[PDB]
Amino acid sequence: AENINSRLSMVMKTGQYVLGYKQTLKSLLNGKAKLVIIANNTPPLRKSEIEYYAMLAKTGVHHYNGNNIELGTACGRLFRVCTLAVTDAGDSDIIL
Amino acid sequence: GRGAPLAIIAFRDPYKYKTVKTTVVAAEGMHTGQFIHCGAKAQIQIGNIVPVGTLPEGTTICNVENKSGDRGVIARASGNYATVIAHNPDTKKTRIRLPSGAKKVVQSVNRAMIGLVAGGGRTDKPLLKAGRSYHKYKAKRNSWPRVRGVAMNPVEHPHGGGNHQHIGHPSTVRRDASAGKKVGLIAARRTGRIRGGK
Amino acid sequence: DPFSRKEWYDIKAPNMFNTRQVGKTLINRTQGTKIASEGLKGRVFEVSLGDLNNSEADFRKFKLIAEDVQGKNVLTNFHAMSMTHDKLCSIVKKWHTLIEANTAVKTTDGYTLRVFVIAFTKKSVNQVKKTSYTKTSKIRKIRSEMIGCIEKEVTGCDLKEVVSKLIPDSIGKDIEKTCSKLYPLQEVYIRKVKIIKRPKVDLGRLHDLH
Amino acid sequence: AKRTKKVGIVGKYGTRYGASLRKMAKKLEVAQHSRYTCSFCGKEAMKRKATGIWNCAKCHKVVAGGAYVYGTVTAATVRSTIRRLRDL
Amino acid sequence: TFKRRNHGRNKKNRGHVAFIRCTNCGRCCPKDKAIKKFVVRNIVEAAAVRDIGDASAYTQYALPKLYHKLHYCIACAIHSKVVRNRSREARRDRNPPPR
Amino acid sequence: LGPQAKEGELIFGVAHIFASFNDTFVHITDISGRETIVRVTGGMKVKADRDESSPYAAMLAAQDVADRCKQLGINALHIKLRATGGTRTKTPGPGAQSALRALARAGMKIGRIEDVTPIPSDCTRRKGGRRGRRL
Amino acid sequence: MREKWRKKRMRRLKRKRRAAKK
RNA sequence: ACCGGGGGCAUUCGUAUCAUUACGCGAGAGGUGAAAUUCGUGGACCGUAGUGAGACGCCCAACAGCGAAAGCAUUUGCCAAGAAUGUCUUCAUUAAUCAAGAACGAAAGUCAGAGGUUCGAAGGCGAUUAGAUACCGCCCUAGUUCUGACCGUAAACGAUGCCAUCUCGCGAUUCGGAGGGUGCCCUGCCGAGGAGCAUCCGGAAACGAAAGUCUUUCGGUUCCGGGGGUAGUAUGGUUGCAAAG
RNA sequence: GACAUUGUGAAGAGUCAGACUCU
RNA sequence: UUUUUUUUUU
Repeated sequence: AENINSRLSMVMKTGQYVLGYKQTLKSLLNGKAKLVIIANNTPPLRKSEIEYYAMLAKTGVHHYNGNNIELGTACGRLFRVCTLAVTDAGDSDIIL
Repeated sequence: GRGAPLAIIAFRDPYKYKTVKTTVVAAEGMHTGQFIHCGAKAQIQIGNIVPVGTLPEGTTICNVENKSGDRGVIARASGNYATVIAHNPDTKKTRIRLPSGAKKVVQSVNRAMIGLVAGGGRTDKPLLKAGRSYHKYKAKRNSWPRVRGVAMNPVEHPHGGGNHQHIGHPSTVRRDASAGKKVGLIAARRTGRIRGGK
Repeated sequence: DPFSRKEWYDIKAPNMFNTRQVGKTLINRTQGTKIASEGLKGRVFEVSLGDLNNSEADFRKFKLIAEDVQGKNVLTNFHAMSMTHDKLCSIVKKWHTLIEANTAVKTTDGYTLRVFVIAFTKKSVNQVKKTSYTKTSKIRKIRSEMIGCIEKEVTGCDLKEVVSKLIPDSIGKDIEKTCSKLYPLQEVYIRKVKIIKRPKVDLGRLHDLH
Repeated sequence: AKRTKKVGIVGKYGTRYGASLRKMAKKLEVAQHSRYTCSFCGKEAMKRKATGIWNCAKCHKVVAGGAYVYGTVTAATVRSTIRRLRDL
Repeated sequence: TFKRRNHGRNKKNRGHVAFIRCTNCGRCCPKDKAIKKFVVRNIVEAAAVRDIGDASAYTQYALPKLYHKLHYCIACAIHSKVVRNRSREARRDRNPPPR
Repeated sequence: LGPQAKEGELIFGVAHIFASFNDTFVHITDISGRETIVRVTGGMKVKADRDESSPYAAMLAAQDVADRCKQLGINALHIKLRATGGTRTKTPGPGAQSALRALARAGMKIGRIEDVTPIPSDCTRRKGGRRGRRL
Repeated sequence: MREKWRKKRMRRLKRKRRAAKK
């Protein structure tokens, strides 16, 4: 729980990522998404869509313990993030 | 004319190809796009309509059915709710506590909605202006403004008349008084400010 | 004489106890719609384990509830258990920590029993320290151990076996021997046992009981 | 500059209706004219439409809430009780 | 003039101590300040133990005991003579008196 | 009138002895406690209210109770001592010992003695003021 | 309960003085 | 396997008090120095078994612990925080005390909404008395309880400001550590607490291991006093709904 | 309150000599 | 259980 915050911070500082539903979908389609993180207030339809995409692409989905406001705060941004895709763990152990 | 919002809910007819719309007073927290489950096997969620027999003691409910099938008659005003006090499986009955503080026994199959009626806290803001009362009652019925009986003449009211504005007789009248006489504190068990709990 | 209307009945305890003779009760004879047997059904009698099993556990008290009447015989069944006030007051001592617990355990025949356990920290043999206190975290651990042990003992049995285990207070001794790993315990007892939920009266089962 | 020292929103009432009544009306007037964080989209876009009806400007969700507050304390406790019973 | 070094209490490392109601007067007194007495007695007075034993329905019965913890305020303790005033030097003695 | 004793059997009743500082009750019941054989109080024996709790009044009440118990065939008594309890005093009044000794002397066999004073885990506020009874 | 009563007396006097000044 | 009644929110349990239901009883019960008011054959009080409400967490419970102080004690879950100890970890003077300024702050009290068991100001009765607007007894209203706001005062006391440093012996106690023996014992063990009795010096004395190391005055710093009253009064200012600060 | 609408069974109590009365 | 007072100076 508290570990994913530190791992996400390390990814934001060193790794590569895309914040947002559209880029997450594109990254899943083109297969450069190592992990997908979803806020807990994500719309149910969007959640099911992203999980279906992740099942197709054989990628892991992590249901963050917080809504998009807190997910954005964890990402270190001043806006809301409801979905994000980590494409390169960088110097973190988020993928595992 | 109603202080509590209404919920328009759409159900599917089980016997023909049609949609049936239901208008019920909304429980607080209900939102558009929500799913309401009504029946004996529905779970304990806000907005579900379930028999009172299935609920645990202390549950708060609204739209309670006084008699099985009357379609919800109790605890319908904004912010109000009844509570499930007890069960008796042998007689298949449930004791509930009404908003007024009374306790009533109902059949365990009487349906109710889980939650309390939305719009609570309405009668906390003063109606600072008389125009607000005017608009409030223009949407309900003709019951305003209210003229005091002592301000009338003795022809139109038991309290009217006199060289001083006074009732002249005790204002507590018996229950079986006639139609034109039954004004004031009807069948009052007591009067005056309530010092203690009642 | 107002006592002329009273008929005397004989109280009979179930077969967990050696002495099945408890004592004699009384009630007005049947008159009109008031039936003596119906009136007797439901009475509660408080007896001592000294008067039931003649064992040294005189301080253990048992409540027996009458569920049936046959002729002039009132068949009773276990209703509640409690320790004696004198025993509890004697047990409570200063400079020691008192550990209390209670748990709701379900038997295999539908009886939910709340069991109240009491224990005290023991002095070591070669102890110079006047007090025998311990850390509150250890108190919590010991309390959890007692609850778990009571659950293990009760769950899986039925009312007859749990009453049989209460009669000698085997459970108390097993606690005093098992939970003492964290801190040696003394004067561990099942202070009380009460019935939260009970099944419907089964006259058939009461007969095997009597 | 701060235009009113203490009356705030109820400055529309001038010197009418009594200080205590205006003070009581102030809390609920502020509450009913405030904007609240929506629990569905997470943006501060919930506004009162009518007494008990709260609409979100962004996700267009309509919620049945309090007369002057988006959510009431009693409703919160009832929700907590239902969730607790569900968990245990 | 300060009469006692402890100011009549047993409060150290503490701000507030809950009170108890005296046994006789019912007055509220802090628990550290109240005179406490643990009394263990026979349930039956000494002069009737033989009578109860000879009337016993059992061959050998152990007569129970009464345990009472009594709390007294200073006034109702001095009046009842549970505690007495002492000389200036004897005031500092803290050992319980012989029983 | 009474039960059928088996040639030396001890017929047991229960004697609830409520010994407050204003009165004393000697109340005989069955083992269940739901039926009362006989009850006598100190006020029934003494005219003056000041002596309702007197040891002599307790003794007289116990003697009458013993006579009635013998008439009805009860010959043994399980004692149940009691004080006011609750928020009030927990010590038995002055009539308890007199009543118990009087029963024993009368001849009723004495079974188990127990104290059943109502004692709280914690209480409602006591009667007196915060300053107590100043008299 | 000798100076506290003087405080009460002066508080009553100050109440009367306030009322008169109004 | 840290320590703790430290804080918050939910939750569990316990007898007791009161009310009430069923059954038995039979005339008193209650209360006092003695009584009376009061309750009671419409069957009280007393027993046994239930039911409901609200309050409160006995015993364990201590010259014990925690917290800035006020204060803090039924079980369990969750939440954030913290002391001491350990440290061959890190930064490198970032510190002490603090006008103005700000948070918290017992009880009573005020406002609003719920609850209203117990106790209970005011009030009303019964006593006592020369009187008794009291002590005693009976019935009680606000209040006492919960939630959200106000007030900012207590013998809020250790009647002793905070930081650093030096000066005595003894054996106990709470927490952590080190070393041994079998949770307990030992180590004239090491720190940190909270104390007690051998106490130099001090003090008008009572007394104080600080209230000592001050005419041999001088480590730093904040607040306060200047014979008793008038008087924490008048007036002005400011805060508060008021009471009042 | 009485009578009629008002029917079909049980248990208790009381009257009678299988009926009646009540609850 | 009840039990209030004792002019001024010396």
